[PDB]
Amino acid sequence: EVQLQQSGAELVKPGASVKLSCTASGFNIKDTYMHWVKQRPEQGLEWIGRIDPANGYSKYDPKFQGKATITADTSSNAAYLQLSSLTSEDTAVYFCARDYEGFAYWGLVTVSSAKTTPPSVYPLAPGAAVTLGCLVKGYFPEPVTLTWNSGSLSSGVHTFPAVLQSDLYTLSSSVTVTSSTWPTITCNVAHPASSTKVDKKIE
Amino acid sequence: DIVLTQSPASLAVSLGQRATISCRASESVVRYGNSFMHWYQQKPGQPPKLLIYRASSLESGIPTRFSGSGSRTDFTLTINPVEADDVATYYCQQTNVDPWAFGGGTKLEIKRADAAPTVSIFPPSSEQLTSGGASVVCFLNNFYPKDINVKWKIDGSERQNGVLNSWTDQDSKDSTYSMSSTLTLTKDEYERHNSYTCEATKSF
Amino acid sequence: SYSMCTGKFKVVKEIAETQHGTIVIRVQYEGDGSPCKIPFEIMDLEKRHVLGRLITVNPIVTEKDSPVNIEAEPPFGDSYIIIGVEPGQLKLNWFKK
Repeated sequence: EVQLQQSGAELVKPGASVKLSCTASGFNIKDTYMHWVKQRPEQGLEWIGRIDPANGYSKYDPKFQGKATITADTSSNAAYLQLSSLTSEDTAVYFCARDYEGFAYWGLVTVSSAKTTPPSVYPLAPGAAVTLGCLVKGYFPEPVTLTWNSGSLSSGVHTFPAVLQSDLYTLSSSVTVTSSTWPTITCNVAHPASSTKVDKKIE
Repeated sequence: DIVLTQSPASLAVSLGQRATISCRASESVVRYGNSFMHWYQQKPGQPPKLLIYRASSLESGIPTRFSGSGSRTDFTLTINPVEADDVATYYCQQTNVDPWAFGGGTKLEIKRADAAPTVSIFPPSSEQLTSGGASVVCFLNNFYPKDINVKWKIDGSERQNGVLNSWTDQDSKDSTYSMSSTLTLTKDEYERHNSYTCEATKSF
Repeated sequence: SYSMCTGKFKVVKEIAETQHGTIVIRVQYEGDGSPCKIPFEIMDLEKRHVLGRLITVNPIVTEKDSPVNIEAEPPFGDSYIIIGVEPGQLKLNWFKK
């Protein structure tokens, strides 16, 4: 239908730049307004501004200026943006929207020192011969998609939060499957940043 | 400059009661007769779906569960039939004045019959090449009270070591919470200690 | 082909004020038909009968993912705007000097 689509992820050395991208799919960007919101760990939402494609004009929230600068164009592509002399707090997610009178349809950035390092996943299981799970530890860039079998081992899963020993991460996730007959299982973990999809079966 | 003030910094409503949230703005936010008020719903690591505008709305067809309320810049919203998808921080917005902001928002929480926890404990899966072994993960899978401290009883005086935690917010389907704490050590203090106890309120 | 649509509209851009006279509102439709009408009519404080000349041939719409432009004519002072079968009343005001 109509699909505003932002660009995967990205990371940067403190005091640098980035250039997110919000690719609208079914409407001519010109047609309306487009936004850029911000959201971090727990902090609610903070409006970074709006832009009117047609006449290039655009207003922002005062203290966000020096940083970013929204801009999409009169031509063929999507609505972009970019912050500068970045800090640590700005290390967080950004969204884009379009409808004046209620953002109907919308669309992670990190500031760091040490680069991407594959995570380490070990399946964690026991018994006495249901209740199981699998562990993941020692990765950095903040995203880690964790799936159990396909998505056919769902409505039972418990992906627990990221955990932080400094400038390296750790996480566990349990799919409590009291489900009767172990047999194989598997643990599809996914690390977008160092580009890694792993898997480990069990028992 | 402008302002709005979602009062209930958080709250929790039974499963069948009437929830109600009432935003408030500094000195003004009125434009073209109706106010361009806006209401939303956001869930962890997910896209904030919208649900209201001008206090007389529908959008993206929400079986009428959630409707609007109020008008000079003193407001107040509501979500009567409260349910499972219902856990999120509804944000209060404003598209009248130009430094368009949102508000502090609010956390929802429902009431599940006083639930009693589960059984999940679990060893540091062996790697023929594990560099430590410190992975004494304890699982607690279900319970209603959002509450407190779990212990890690090495037997004798417990270990402060590796003191960490995790909080799975109540998942919509049937209304439960979870807790995940562990214990990061090294391989020096692992093959010295035998019994370990993960105390809430299991073995080896 | 003949339908004044039964849907709910909204402006997604601030009405411009081309001094040439025209106040160009621009709305999007939240409804079901396919290529239908805009109950676009203007009026005073009640449906105080008319005080307003619409300058759009016969404005319409085609699908849901796009906006519908409008440009009308307002003699001045105090006056009102509207759009919509009542369900979802578009009561917009407009001042002028």
